[PDB]
Amino acid sequence: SGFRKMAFPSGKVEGCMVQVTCGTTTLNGLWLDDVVYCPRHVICTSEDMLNPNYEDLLIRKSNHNFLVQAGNVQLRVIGHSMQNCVLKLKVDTANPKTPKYKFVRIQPGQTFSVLACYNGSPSGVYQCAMRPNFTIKGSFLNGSCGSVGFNIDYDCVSFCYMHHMELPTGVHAGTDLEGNFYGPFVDRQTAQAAGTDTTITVNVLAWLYAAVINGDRWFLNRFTTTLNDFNLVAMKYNYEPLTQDHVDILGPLSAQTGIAVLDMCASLKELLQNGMNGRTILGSALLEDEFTPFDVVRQCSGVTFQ
Amino acid sequence: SGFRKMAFPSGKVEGCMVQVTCGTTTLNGLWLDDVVYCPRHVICTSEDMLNPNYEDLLIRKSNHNFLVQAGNVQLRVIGHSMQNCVLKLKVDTANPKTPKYKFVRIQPGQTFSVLACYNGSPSGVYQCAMRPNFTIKGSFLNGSCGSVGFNIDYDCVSFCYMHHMELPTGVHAGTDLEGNFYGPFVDRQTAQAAGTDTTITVNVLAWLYAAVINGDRWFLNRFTTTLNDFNLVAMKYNYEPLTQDHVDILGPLSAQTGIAVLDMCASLKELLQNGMNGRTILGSALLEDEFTPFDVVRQCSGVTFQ
Ligand SMILES: *CC(=O)[C@H](C[C@@H]1CCNC1=O)NC(=O)[C@H](CC1CCCCC1)NC(=O)[C@@H](NC(=O)OCc1ccccc1)[C@@H](C)OC(C)(C)C
Ligand SMILES: *CC(=O)[C@H](C[C@@H]1CCNC1=O)NC(=O)[C@H](CC1CCCCC1)NC(=O)[C@@H](NC(=O)OCc1ccccc1)[C@@H](C)OC(C)(C)C
Repeated sequence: SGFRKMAFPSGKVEGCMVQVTCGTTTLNGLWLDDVVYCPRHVICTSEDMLNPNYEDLLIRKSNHNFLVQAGNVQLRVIGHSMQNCVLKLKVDTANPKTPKYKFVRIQPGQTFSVLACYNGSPSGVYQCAMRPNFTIKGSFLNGSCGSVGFNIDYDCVSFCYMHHMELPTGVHAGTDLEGNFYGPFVDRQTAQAAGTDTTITVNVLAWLYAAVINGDRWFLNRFTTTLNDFNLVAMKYNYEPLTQDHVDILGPLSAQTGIAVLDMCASLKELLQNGMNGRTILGSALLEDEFTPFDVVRQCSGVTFQ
Repeated sequence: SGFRKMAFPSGKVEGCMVQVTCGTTTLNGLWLDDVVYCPRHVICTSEDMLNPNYEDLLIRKSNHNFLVQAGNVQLRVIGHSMQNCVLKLKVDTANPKTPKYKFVRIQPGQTFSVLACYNGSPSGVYQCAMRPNFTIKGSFLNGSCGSVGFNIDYDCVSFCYMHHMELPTGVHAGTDLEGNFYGPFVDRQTAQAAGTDTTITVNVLAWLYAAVINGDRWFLNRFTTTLNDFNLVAMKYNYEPLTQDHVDILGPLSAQTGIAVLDMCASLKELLQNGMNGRTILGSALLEDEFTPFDVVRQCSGVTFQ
C-alpha cells in the first residue's frame, strides 16, 4: 500500500557523470564507453550566447581546450564532434562503470527520472514528465546543464533527456541524448517561451486507477460516457484528447480493478465538472498527471531492476 | 528554479542490498563490511507471527539456516546475533562497495530517502518524513521489509530506517538500524494502530520560504503574530506547536528572503483560517509538510555529495 512519486534507482547513472570545462564554462557530461556527451554550448563564452554559429566556433577549438574530470581523475580528450546540440568528446579511457544503455527520444506524456548534478557530482533524483508543450517542470540551478533524464528496464538504462536551459516561466528545456531539442527551442539566449500546456489525460486516469488499487473509491459513480462526449468536456478543461490508443493502454489497469475505462472517464468528467469538494486522492488535492499507466503498474505490483 | 520532492542519489545504498532467506521467508538485508542487517522476523514461520519469543526462536537456528545472496553470489553466514528487532548475520566476505556510513535515529519531522527493494533488488527511490505519530507514509508491497531509509552528508550515508510492517490505515512502521522501532509498535501480528497524526508546522513554514525563493508571494500579508497567538491557531488546525528552536532553525531562510519568521507565521495563520481559495503553492493545493528547512536550503542552493 501507498503511492509516491517514485524515481528509478540512480546508481547506474551516478557512475557515468563527469565534469566538463572549456574556457570559463563548466557543466556536467555523460561518460559512456570512451565518449563524453555534453551540451554544445560549453564552447560558448559570455558574448557567444546571443547568436552563435557553433560549427564555426567548434573548428577553432583543439582537444586540449576541453578539461574532463571524472572524480579526481583527469580524462584526456582525443577527439570531438558535434551532433545536433550535443558535443561528443572522445576520451582515451572507456568508463568501467558503463551500464547497458540505449538513447531514446520519448513522446510527450512519458515520465522519467532526473539525476540533478553540479560539477559532475550528483545532487538528487526526482521524477518528471515531458509536458505536452515539450518543457519539463524540473528543479535546476546554475551549473545543472548536462544532467540527464532516464528510465530503467531490467538492466538497461534508456537515457532520454539532457538539460540545457530554463525558460522565463521557470520550466525547463533540453534535448534527447542525440542533441535534438524537445519542442521548438534552440540553444541561444534569444526570446523564447513555453507555449500553452495541457493536462495529460491518460495519466490522470492511470492515477485514478492507482487510487482504486490502494483503497479509494469515493470519486467513482454509476455513470458511463462515450469517448466523444468525454473529449468534449476534456477540451473545455484544457485536457488532452483521449484516443483509442490511450484506452487500450489503460486495459490492464481496467481489468485489474474491474472498472471499465469509459466508466473511469465518466468519473473524471464529474471530478472536472464539480471539483473535489475538499477531498483528496492519494494525498493530493489536485488531479495528478505525472504517472503513466506503466508507472502505476510498476509501483502497485513491485517490478525491480538488476 | 523549480521545487520537487527530491531524494538523495541512491547508488551508495544500492551496492549494499542483498536477499536474506530463512525457512520459507525471504526479505531484504543491508550488507556493510562483513555484517548483513535485516529484520529479526525473518526467523518466524507462518504460525510464529502471532506472539513469538525471538530469543527462544533464535537459539534453535544454525548459521546454515540463513541463505544470503548478493547478486548471483552466495554469501556464507559464520555468525549471528540479535540486537533489538534486527538480526545481524556475520558473513565471511566484507562488502567491497561499503560506503562511509553511520546509523542514526532521527526525530519526528525529519525526512529521508527510501530505496524500495524486493528480493535484494532495488525497485525505486522516494522521499519520506517521519510523521509525528512515528509512522511513515511509504509505498511498500509484500517482500519490501529490510528496505532502508537514509540521508547523505558529503560522502557519508546516514542510515535511519529499516522497513518492517504495514498498519491498517496503509501507513508503515519500522526501526532504526539498531532494531529499535519508531513509535510504540512491536514486531508481532497483533492489533496495533497508528495514533492520531499532526502536521509538521516548521516544515510547512520552510516550504512557504521555498515558494518565496522561487517567485511566489501571493500568500504573504502585512501582518505579524506572536509565537503564542500562532500556536493557539495551530492547535486548532491539528498543527504541531512551533518552538523557539524551530524559529532559530528557520533563521537562514528568513534572512535569505527578508521575511521574518513570525511574519511567515502570520501568513500561515491566514492560509489556515481562509484556505487557499483555489490557488496553488509550488504546484500543490495543500500545505506541504515533508520538506525540512535543511531540504529547502539544499535544493534551492545546490548542495552535492561525493
Ligand atoms: C546550462 C546551465 O547550467 C544553466 C541551467 C539553467 C540556469 C537556471 N536554471 C537552469 O536550468 N543554463 C543556462 O543558464 C542557459 C545557458 C545556455 C547558453 C546559451 C545557449 C542556451 C542557454 N541559459 C538559460 O537557461 C537562460 N534562458 C534563456 O536564455 O532562454 C531564452 C530566453 C532569453 C530571453 C528571454 C526569454 C527567453 C536563463 C538563465 O534565463 C532566464 C531569464 C530565462 C531564466
Ligand atoms: C516484511 C514485509 O515485506 C511486509 C511488508 C508489508 C506487507 C504489505 N506492505 C508492507 O509494508 N511486512 C509484513 O507483511 C508484516 C510481517 C511481519 C511478521 C511478524 C512480525 C511483524 C510483521 N506484516 C504486516 O505488515 C501486517 N501488519 C500487521 O500485522 O500489523 C499489526 C496488526 C495486526 C492486526 C490488526 C491490526 C494491526 C500487514 C500485512 O497486515 C495489515 C492488514 C495491517 C496490512
